[PDB]
Amino acid sequence: TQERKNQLINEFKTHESDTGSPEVQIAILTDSINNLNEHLRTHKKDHHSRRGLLKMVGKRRNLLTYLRNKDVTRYRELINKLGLR
Amino acid sequence: NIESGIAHIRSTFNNTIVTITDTHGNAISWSSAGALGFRGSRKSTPFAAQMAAETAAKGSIEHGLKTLEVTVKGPGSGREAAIRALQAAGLEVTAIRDVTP
Amino acid sequence: LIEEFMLVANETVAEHFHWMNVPFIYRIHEEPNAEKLQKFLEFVTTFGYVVKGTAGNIHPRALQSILDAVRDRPEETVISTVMLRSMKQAKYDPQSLGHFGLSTEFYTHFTSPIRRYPDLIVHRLIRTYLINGKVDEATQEKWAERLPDIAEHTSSMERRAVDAERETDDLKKAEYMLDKIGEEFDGMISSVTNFGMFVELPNTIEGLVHVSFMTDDYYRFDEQHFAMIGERTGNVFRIGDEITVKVVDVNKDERNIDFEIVGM
Amino acid sequence: MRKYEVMYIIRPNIDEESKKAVIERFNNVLTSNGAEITGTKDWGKRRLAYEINDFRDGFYQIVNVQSDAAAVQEFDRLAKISDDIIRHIVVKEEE
Amino acid sequence: KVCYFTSNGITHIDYKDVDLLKKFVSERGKILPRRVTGTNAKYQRKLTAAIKRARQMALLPYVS
RNA sequence: AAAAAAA
RNA sequence: GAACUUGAGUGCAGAAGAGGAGAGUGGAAUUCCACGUGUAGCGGUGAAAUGCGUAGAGAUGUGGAGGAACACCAGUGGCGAAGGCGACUCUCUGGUCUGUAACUGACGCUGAGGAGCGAAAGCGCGCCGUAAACGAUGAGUGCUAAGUGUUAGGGGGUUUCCGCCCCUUAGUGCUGCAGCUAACGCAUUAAGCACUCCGCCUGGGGAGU
Repeated sequence: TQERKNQLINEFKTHESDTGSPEVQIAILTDSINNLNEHLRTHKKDHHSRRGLLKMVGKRRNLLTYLRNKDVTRYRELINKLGLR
Repeated sequence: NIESGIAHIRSTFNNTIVTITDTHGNAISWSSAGALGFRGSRKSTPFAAQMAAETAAKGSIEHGLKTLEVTVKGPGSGREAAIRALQAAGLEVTAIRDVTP
Repeated sequence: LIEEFMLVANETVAEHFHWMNVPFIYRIHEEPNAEKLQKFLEFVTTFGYVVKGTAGNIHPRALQSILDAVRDRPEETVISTVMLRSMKQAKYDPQSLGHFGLSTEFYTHFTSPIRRYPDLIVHRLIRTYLINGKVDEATQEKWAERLPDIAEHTSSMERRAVDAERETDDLKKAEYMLDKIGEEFDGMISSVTNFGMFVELPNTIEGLVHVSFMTDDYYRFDEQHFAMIGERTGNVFRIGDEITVKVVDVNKDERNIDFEIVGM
Repeated sequence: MRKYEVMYIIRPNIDEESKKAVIERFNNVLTSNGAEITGTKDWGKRRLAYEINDFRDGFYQIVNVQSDAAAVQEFDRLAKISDDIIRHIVVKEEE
Repeated sequence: KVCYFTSNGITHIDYKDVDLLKKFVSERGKILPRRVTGTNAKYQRKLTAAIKRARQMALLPYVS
């Protein structure tokens, strides 16, 4: 939802007007992934949804990898707070 | 003795049956091109259609019908004449239906 | 506006002289031909309509109720055209037989005596009966003897006139289009005879399209469903369909215009 | 929550008292499950275009509501069960 | 041949307006094609949902 | 192929 | 190492869609049958035989096979990675397009292997999973005449909106330069001009053995 998205942005933004940071982006993606993993738990045979998921995960991973090479501190902070390995 | 009823015309390429029923689908009367003594080409024609249509219609007017809902099946040339024949017999036609699959 | 006034004037004059019960000329329109109308009532059942009337005794209102229903539909030009083919002509007559198309029992022509002889007669009958007060038996017997021959003659002269006016229209219509060769137009299928197809351009100009110019397929006329049915390609050309056409042969002398199937 | 437009047809062979009981029942169903009724029209006895459960007419009701799925889905559940409501349709309003 | 819905500033067709939709079906009930009503494709699709929603709640009939 | 009515 | 915004992505606003999985419901057919009425033919038709049936047929109405599909709309229209996807509603859910530039600041492209999806297959919901699974054309990007239609948006113009014209983005068609081609053709949806990466070919049989 948009209200959730609005919480997440405020929780994870690196300044006031920031929505374009990886922290933000990954946060949002992380939520969408968790919601959709839940969707697929019930609707296992929803293949076309699963394809969407796989791309989301990918988008995550590329942002994390991006973060990791830019700033390792930020990378650690972010994976801890979200709960990723 | 009933007033309102359905007339299920079956005009095929070979024959024209005409049943007339009540609203519950119980047969009041019927006639057909074959029961009209037409044979072969003649059973297909719209002449035999009107014959059967009126033969069963006049049978229905004895039981005291007035208004007919019509339903048509089959691709035959008889429906056109047969339906006019239900109006020409005296019985007023309301809803037409073509239930042809 | 002017139509309605002339109508009510004409009805009022006709009504007055009906109740006067003197010999008078009327403008009658009989009930439509019961055989042609029978085919029309069948034809409008193809579309699922029901007309509250018989082919012997149909009320004008019933035929208007179809014309209103079909307004803005694919069954508009088709029905209307087959309704005309079941209509008759109007004529003058000494008997008050009514005017089917105007749905009134009392009609005459009073309002154009410069250009119609039955209007000049009505004027004389008005001057005879109302102004001069001459409603004696000898005056009635004289007019009763003269009116049938005048009515039958004038009705024949009207039909001759209209046929001639149309003939000259169709003639100069070709004359207009002796330079339309090739030029494509978007004009509706106005009629479907077995010997071809007839396409009215928006400006009321019709032309022919035989199977000679139906080059793609061997089409066939379905009378019941007023249409052209092709089989080799599986085509359908009903009446009233908006289509394109090209002027090929405007032969003015016989008053021919020809089209070809550019498409639909 | 999100706007819906709940339209149903009560069978034509009931008294106006019994009718009001049905409307009140089903408006109670929605509000009980956390809906709020913005509107409640009544078209009255109309002729059906075709015959539903051997009835040629019926009492159209048209309730606007704002609710979560649970309210609408509960209405739907009971409107099926009920022999008074011969047909119904929930619809989302497109804002 | 104009789109009634665009022409008259209409944005939302309503399955409850029975006489509005009635201008866009045949007597049998068949939904009249775009080529004959001159509707815009956008609205033809809105129109068709509405007609079908109408049909479900017996406001309009089914075909022939 | 072509209805009223008008010109 | 620092800096940047045009590529890429997030916001924010709007848009369209038969995109997917659930779960209900609608009309219909279809027709196994049970039975309600009805009653003589039903027929096949070159039209007759061929069948057939009164022990009630055909036509006809409700239990009902309850398993399948969704007439009009419906468009070489739309959506999807492909195969595909068309009644209606709700639930859950995926992607795309337009606009603004508030943000990030190259986060990008391709992708052997691998994983998953994936026809009538073939065959016991499971595996199988090869497939005119051939618009006969890999993906990404930039550049290089035009004309015209259609789908979803945007900007503007007069004009009351509408309408009609102009410009524009994305998609989808038709026609058509330059160029390319053995020819046929392709032609801003390239089969042109370029760069990156993948897949693939190297005479026909024998042999997909």
